Amino acid sequence: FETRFEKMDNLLRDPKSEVNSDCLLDGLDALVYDLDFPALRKNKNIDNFLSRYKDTINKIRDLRMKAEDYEVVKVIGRGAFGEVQLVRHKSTRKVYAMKLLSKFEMIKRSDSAFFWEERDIMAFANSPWVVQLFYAFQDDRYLYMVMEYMPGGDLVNLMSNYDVPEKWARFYTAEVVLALDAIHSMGFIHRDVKPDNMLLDKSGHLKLADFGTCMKMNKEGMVRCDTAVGTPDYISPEVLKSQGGDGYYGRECDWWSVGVFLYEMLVGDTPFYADSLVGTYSKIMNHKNSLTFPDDNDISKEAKNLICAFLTDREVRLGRNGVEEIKRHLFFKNDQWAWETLRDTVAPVVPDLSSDIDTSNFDDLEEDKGEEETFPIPKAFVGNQLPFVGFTYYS
Amino acid sequence: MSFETRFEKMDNLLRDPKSEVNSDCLLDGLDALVYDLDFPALRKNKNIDNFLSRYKDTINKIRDLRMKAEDYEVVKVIGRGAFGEVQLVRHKSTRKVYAMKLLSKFEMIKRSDSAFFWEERDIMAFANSPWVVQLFYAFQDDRYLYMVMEYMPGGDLVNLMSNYDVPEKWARFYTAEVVLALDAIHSMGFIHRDVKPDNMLLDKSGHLKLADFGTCMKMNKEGMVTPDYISPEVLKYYGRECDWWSVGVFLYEMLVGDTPFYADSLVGTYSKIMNHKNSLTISKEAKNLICAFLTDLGRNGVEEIKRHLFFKNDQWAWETLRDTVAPVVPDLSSDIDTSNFDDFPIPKAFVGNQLPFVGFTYYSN
Ligand SMILES: CN(C)[C@H]1CCc2nc(NC(=O)c3cccc([C@H]4CCCN4C(=O)Nc4cccc(C#N)c4)c3)sc2C1
Ligand SMILES: CN(C)[C@H]1CCc2nc(NC(=O)c3cccc([C@H]4CCCN4C(=O)Nc4cccc(C#N)c4)c3)sc2C1
Repeated sequence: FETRFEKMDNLLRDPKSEVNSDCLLDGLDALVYDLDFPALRKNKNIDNFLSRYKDTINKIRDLRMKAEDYEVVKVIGRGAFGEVQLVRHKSTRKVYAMKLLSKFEMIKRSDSAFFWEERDIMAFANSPWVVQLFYAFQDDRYLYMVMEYMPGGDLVNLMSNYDVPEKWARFYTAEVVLALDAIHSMGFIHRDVKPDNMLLDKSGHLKLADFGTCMKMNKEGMVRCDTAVGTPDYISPEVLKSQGGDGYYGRECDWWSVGVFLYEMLVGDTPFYADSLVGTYSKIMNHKNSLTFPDDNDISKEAKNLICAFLTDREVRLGRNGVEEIKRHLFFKNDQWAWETLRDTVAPVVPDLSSDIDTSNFDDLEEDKGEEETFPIPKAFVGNQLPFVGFTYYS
Repeated sequence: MSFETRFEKMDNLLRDPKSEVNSDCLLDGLDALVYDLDFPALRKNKNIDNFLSRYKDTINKIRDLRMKAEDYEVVKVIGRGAFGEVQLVRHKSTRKVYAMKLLSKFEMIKRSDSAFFWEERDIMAFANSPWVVQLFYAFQDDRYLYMVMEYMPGGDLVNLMSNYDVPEKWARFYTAEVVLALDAIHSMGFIHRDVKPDNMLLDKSGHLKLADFGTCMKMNKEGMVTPDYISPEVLKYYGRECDWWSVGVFLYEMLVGDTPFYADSLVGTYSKIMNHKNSLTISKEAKNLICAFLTDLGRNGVEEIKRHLFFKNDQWAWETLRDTVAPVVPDLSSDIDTSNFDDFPIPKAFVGNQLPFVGFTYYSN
């Protein structure tokens, strides 16, 4: 009684806990979803449980956060397992960006663990470099992530809408460096650094948005991965080389992607662009001969040096000896801003916003996903809702 | 509905001890899920393996933290029922003395009885009456259901009737205490259906308290719902009047020594109850009350029972009856005195044997 009890109360209250109040309700909720089928109901035990808990769980479902509580303005983005839509909470009238993740497409493949790091990072980062997660909830079909809306859009949109000069390229590269260092200080390697993940707020300042590929570093700041992760153009040779045996890499791989970002910002095209996706693979592996710069150059000596310093073999890459090695590069030596007060200074592009639901910085995309597949009626207990138990979070 | 009213209502649902979805009941679900899924055949499923790898360790941590059978030192077995036993226990940490009731989950699953304990749990835990044996803690493991209740050192009325030739002065007291005790159960919206001296327990003071509530049933619309105390209407819909029949059966056995329908053959008893007009064979008002309950009294209310000439006495009053001196006050030497007490298969697929027990865990305060 005195020896142990105090610890149990903390485990139920703690937001970082795996067995807190909201996570335990997820278990009861998942159990009802996975058992309520005629074939399964034949079992006296399964029928005994559902007859006692179906009515109260339906009462729970109505009380706790649901997709119905949010009014969808428009679809602003789309990923592999879902879509990002601009939403307004019906009661509070607060504007958010809601990320949906298809439980079907997640179960169909095997990806049912990637969201845990993303959820943890966004919800407990408390950094102006990470897109904040206010609420996380779920139903039988999706995983919902209620995050802060970034009205300035992504860097892909900025690079297509503007001929980015070196003064702007210096700002956005430095912001990415400080943003990645915040992720590194949290003990993570991003593994998917690209302009699609770099989002801008109402002020026009950078924030990292997707953390699905994030992996916790060991005591040596290293990681072991048998399967390569990222995007064909921004992938580093060491991560691209991943296979069962030699898949050993640290935080240096994220700095490669920074150089890939800087090249695309100043040139207009990705450094290892090929018309065939296999052609890109060979170009990255042969960076010693593939990395060229167009004959016409308005871009500085120090810009090409930082690009080439990042775009080298893992061992000779810049940033191997910490972030201070990057911060001290001649390319970042300017007069307009300082490393410690960079986010406090005026951004190059400040979004001209008319309303709280302004989507000018987001390109229109096909709203209809057709007809999404739903799990077939099981003949026995499969428990498709089990890998999602504990996802619900509140702030 | 809505915000923050829906959040407020949710917070109450998690804190409320009477709630089916409170903190302690939700942990039972997660705990049952681990017990029912952790098997090699079931672990083959990627989803079942994903859940177990993520929650097995923390659930083991919770099992150690939460109340368990190991926390109690068993003094001796004081009783035994169909699906378990009642044992006198001492909590290892607090050193507090209780009476612990065990209920075999295997025996409960083997038959079909997996709902009878819910009424008993609800009554004992939320009665807050000096007529009901209080339930302090309710917990469970993969094998049993545990009920940590208050110890009744005076024993049962069966032991009293065998150890004493109960006079009318004593019979008047114990019958009246049963009446007030049953009225408390009725006011809670429950029908006992098995009122017998085996269920009537006495405290350190020597005052009555109802104990076994396995046979209880919650009232429907307004007030509608093993041997020998059974009424003809139950034996073959009825109200609270069936419990009053058993009161008369108790009073007859207290004064005569034998039950009014006692038969050498158990089938003979069944026929005797149905023919109570001819089967029913030392005071005038005592016999008048036995015949009053043994009909087809208590039809309207409890006041008609209270106003009977048999209850008219000089020694006690209905409102202060439990405050007066009891006829038999137990002579107790220690806090663990027992003088008044006479001495599963590995599934090939998801069966979920722990599911009918989810929500049983309770902690008062
Ligand atoms: C292979 N395995 C191991 C896994 C590796 C990690 C991973 N991540 C996935 N992720 C997705 O399925 C997904 C769904 C919707 C949107 C987005 C992004 C990509 C397009 C925009 N976006 C995004 O998150 N935007 C966002 C985020 C935050 C705020 C705002 C705003 N305003 C916008 C991603 S699927 C998957 C498989
Ligand atoms: C057929 N169906 C529908 C169900 C009808 C209701 C029912 N009840 C059962 N009940 C049991 O299995 C059981 C287990 C242990 C003890 C006791 C009692 C019977 C002997 C004493 N006792 C008891 O509860 N004593 C008690 C209680 C409280 C405090 C103290 C003390 N001190 C002592 C009963 S099995 C069952 C089947």
